[PDB]
Amino acid sequence: QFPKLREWIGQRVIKDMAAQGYQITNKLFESTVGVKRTDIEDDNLGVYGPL
Amino acid sequence: QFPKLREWIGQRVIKDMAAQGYQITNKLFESTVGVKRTDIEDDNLGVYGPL
Amino acid sequence: AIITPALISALKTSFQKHFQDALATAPSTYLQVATVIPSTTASNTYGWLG
Repeated sequence: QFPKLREWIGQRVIKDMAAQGYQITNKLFESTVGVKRTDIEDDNLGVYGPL
Repeated sequence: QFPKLREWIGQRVIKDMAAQGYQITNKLFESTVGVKRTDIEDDNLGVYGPL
Repeated sequence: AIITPALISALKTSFQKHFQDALATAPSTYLQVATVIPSTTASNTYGWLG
């Protein structure tokens, strides 16, 4: 934040300011499922149709 | 660089490379000289021209 | 008073690639000493008479 406003008495005051910092590292996730071709892909998509 | 080509024996081997880095930070410089306006303007010498 | 991670180190720095592929390798010279012979099978056999 910027310094609070001040009444004038003689001379200005320079004051100071600060800054912050935050760091984050990524992660990798997955999920896999196994299905045999004949089950539905060659016969019919009765299940896993909405896979 | 890469691992040099070697005879393909037994089983293929996966290798890895190397990376390098270098940093250098700039510096700030100054040079000042002071003179009086009256002195330079009251100068019919022709000197102090190529300041 | 910014914290060091966001300083000249990382925040104020520009990446350059002037050093890339600048150190070369010794020039090829095998042609001056050797000749190239093509092949189209497992091996090659050479024969001369005498």
